[PDB]
Amino acid sequence: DVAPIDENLKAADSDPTAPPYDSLLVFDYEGSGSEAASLSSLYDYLNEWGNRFKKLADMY
Amino acid sequence: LKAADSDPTAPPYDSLLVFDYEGSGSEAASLSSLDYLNEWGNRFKKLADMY
Amino acid sequence: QDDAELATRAIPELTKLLNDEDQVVVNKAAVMVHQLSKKEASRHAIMRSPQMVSAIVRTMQNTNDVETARCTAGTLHNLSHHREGLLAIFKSGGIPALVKMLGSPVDSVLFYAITTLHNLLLHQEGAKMAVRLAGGLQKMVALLNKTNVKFLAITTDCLQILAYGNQESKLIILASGGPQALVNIMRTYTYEKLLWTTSRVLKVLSVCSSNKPAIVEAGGMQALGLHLTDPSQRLVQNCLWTLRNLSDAATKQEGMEGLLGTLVQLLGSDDINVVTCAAGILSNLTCNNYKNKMMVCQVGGIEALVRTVLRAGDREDITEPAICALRHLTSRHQEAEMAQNAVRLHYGLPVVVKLLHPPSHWPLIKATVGLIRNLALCPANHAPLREQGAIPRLVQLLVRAHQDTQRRTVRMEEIVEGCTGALHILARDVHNRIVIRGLNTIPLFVQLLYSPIENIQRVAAGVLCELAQDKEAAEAIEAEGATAPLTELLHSRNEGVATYAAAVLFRMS
Amino acid sequence: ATRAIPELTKLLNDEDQVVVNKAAVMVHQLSKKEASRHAIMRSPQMVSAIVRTMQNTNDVETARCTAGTLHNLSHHREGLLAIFKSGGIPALVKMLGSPVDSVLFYAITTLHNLLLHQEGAKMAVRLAGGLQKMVALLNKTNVKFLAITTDCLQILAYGNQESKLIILASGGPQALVNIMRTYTYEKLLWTTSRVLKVLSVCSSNKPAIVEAGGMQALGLHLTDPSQRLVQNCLWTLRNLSDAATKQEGMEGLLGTLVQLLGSDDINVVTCAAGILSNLTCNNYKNKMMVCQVGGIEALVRTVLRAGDREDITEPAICALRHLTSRHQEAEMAQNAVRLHYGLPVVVKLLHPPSHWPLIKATVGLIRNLALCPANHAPLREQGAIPRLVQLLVRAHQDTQRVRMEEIVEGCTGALHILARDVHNRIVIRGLNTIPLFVQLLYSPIENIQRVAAGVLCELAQDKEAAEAIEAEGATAPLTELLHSRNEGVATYAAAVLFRM
Ligand SMILES: [Cl-]
Ligand SMILES: [Cl-]
Ligand SMILES: [Cl-]
Ligand SMILES: [Cl-]
Ligand SMILES: [Cl-]
Ligand SMILES: [Cl-]
Ligand SMILES: [Cl-]
Ligand SMILES: [Cl-]
Ligand SMILES: [Zn+2]
Ligand SMILES: [Zn+2]
Repeated sequence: DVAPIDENLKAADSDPTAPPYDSLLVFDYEGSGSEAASLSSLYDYLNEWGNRFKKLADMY
Repeated sequence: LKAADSDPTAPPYDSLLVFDYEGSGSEAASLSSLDYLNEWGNRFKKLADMY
Repeated sequence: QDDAELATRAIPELTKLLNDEDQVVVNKAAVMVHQLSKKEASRHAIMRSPQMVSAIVRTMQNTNDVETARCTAGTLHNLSHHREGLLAIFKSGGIPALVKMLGSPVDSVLFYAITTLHNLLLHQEGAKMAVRLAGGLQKMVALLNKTNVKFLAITTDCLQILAYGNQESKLIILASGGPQALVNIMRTYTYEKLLWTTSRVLKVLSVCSSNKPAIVEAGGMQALGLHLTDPSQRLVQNCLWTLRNLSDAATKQEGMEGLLGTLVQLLGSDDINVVTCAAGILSNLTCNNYKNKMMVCQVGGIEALVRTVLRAGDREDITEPAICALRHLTSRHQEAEMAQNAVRLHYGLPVVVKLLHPPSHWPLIKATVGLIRNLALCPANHAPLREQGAIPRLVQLLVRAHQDTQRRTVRMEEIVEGCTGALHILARDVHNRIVIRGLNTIPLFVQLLYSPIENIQRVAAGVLCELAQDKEAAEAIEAEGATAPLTELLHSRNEGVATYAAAVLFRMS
Repeated sequence: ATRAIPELTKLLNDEDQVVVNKAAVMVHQLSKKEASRHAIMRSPQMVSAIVRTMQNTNDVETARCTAGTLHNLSHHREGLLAIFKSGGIPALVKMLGSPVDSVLFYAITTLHNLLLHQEGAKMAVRLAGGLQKMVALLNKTNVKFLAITTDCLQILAYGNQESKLIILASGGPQALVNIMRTYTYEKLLWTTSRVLKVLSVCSSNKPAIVEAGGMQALGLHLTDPSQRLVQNCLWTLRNLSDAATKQEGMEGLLGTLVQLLGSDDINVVTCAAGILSNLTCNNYKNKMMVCQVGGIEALVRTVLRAGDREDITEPAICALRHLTSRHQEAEMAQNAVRLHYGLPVVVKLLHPPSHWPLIKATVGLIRNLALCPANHAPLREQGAIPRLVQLLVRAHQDTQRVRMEEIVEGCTGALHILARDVHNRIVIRGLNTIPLFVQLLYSPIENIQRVAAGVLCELAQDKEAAEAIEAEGATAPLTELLHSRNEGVATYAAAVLFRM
């Protein structure tokens, strides 16, 4: 809860700081964390690469 | 007091164990391996004779 | 089958080449490896060689050649599509390396990096922890300054995965200015996937007490309210869960008129989660804010809340905040009187009185009693409330709550105060007074004059005051022995209790 | 052959190189046949001629022939002796600089044979500067050549600190780690892992091996089919572990180690445990990662299987102690130990036949486990308190007559944490410990004064206990400790006083 004879009595029945008070409800739902799996997306040359690539160039 | 129980600078502390096993020193014995004296001068004639 | 076979001797060979000290050789091997990673057979040989993946990772984070950085990061991205690829990347120091590449000035490299990390964060055990430790959070928040929306969608989702259930991450995101950046995205872009991924991050952060104020200060309530009628229900629901979590901290915001109007309409939704959230958000936003109360009443909030309660039945997750909103809307603002009348015109009185009975639990009962106290302020509700049986049930609730307070060893004191306060207002009507007295309540009311709780004394004195305006009643009060305790309540620091105490005394003669 | 030798010898010493070359060729071919070979090796003048000719010729053919000849003689006991005597070592070392592979290969193989069987070879190669040269040859790429070169280094380095320092000075660690990251030839990886193992017991090579990325590099082979390769990587890793708190990208290594704990090979489990204990020592990042990958359950299982094997339980318990404190997931770990049924065996380790090092480690683990409220009752139910008290009394007595001072501190610190529970306090008090705790307030050791004042502080919150603390005369030493330079001591002493 969060706070804000006849004549005098009327001042009593009309006092703002009297209950009920407005109140707050603190929610804290975090969810389940489902997966976002649908986001959108962002060798002949070896023969001309030299000795270091001979082994490869041969097999490919 | 809450700080005292919190004090991360207080014991117990983590500690090391000193290892230093050098082994015995086995042996790698399994490593893989890595009649013309005629045309020759008169210097090699003696050799050509005994051969 | 012959490709896989060829791949087996090509991989060990390219591994040697990647480890060469001659950058020309390195760079050239990177290229072939990237090309091979595009085909399954050879991709498999790559992911299955610990030395190959370690070389790719090391080459990527150490090269000064853009093409090599691109080819290596691209290789890693390609490997991340498979379980074994994800594992090899994680086991080869790929996470710290990928987090470093986030600082790359080359879009293509940065894109490969954030995407590879997203796959790791989603499917690789240990990846969330590794990224947090490598400073990935601070870097991802900083990257929210980029403008490619697809890039931003992936980046925000990475932050969502990392922050979920992890308070430390949330604090770091806040430290890096995450709330302002995320709220800016919601205000600016129109790409649904980005608005959704972003709203989930805000949702996750909204449960943390430190992030709430920041999000609200950054104008988060208003920005989230902008997407409440989007056709994407996942976007709407997420904006609603977030708004509800933040709501208890946004009761002082302005520029909320559109949001409030939209929430009143959502109360008519056929989606339980939409209605639950709308009711909860509205209950909090009307707490001690007369401007919001006026706005909500103006757009027909009362009628919508009453229908919500009627449709809700015994679902307290809906009725409790709905009833609390109605209570807030029926007091302390220009149109409160109109509001009290509107509840009756839309057939809310019977259901309101009904909610005082089982299966209702204490939280709901307390809110309902409060609303009744406000509704009773309108003379036209005095008879309807009586006819509905409000008095007998309030009296019964009061008796039970009082007895519980008197046992030694929602707090019942509150129920005592509330119920007596409601009877107090209801006593303004002559017929209600007869019913009130007829329930042998005078003895209990006098006993409450001795209460140690001031508020209770006030409502006790108050109802006796109203009751005493009728002679036969006043005399009954005097006979019950109210004079002495009343006399004592004249020296209370509460002029209200003193005023009522004086009145009862006066009227008793 | 015997008859030709003297002839070919003179021809080799002939100043006309053209003659020398022809000579070298026949000698080479002759060394191929065993009968003639033995003839060559038994002739000192001949071998010496072959040695000189080898390092002096400018003809590759001659260089190849002479080196090859020496290589052939190296296959026999008397041949190695002949080469050694005719100063072949210094010459062979010089040939390690040859641009011709055939020559290089002959030289390194001949030196390898000498190193393997010729008594006195090692010292000679060291003097000749062979170590730095062999290290420089580690950038070659022929794996059979690398296998032999690294094996020469292994032979030279084993049990010889000086050689390890030269290898270090020569940049050996980085070059060796590179081989481990680059090749798949098992004999080479095995021969390289042995050099690393040998160097790893050196305090100067350790930091260098770690900085070169050796921990991760060795981790790449932990699941290789070659068990000898795997175990050597593990021994090396364990030796290096105390010097690696700085490394990053250790997730793969840590994950693999946690898995190897489930091994059936005791040497493997032992090493994994040792490595993990040291890698978790004061490193929150490694603590986190180890917990994430299931290290707690794996370590608990390890202790459960070990029995009284302290070589396994000590580092496992130490790892668990590290993991249960000073990091975001410590709470999780403390709970995890209970969940995986670790509390019973942990408390049991405080009993015989456990030796002091293990008992000390266990007391520390229990101390951290008690930080978790959910462990308070189960720790009590396992009889942790009376045993901790018994160890405390015993140790305290030995200090008034592993150092018992450490046991006094540890047991009292564990009790200090256990005392956070009202029921545990009853038990602690019931063992008449208040008199002893007050006495500890007089200990000259600040840490002991701290836990003594701490536990007394916990105990003083219950009427009966406070009054008992007062009746001991605690007031005097406590007021004194109010001036302690130690913040903890002073805070706790003040709290006790206040509570009284
Ligand atoms: Cl999507
Ligand atoms: Cl072998
Ligand atoms: Cl994780
Ligand atoms: Cl911010
Ligand atoms: Cl309807
Ligand atoms: Cl040494
Ligand atoms: Cl080095
Ligand atoms: Cl290889
Ligand atoms: Zn490429
Ligand atoms: Zn030859």
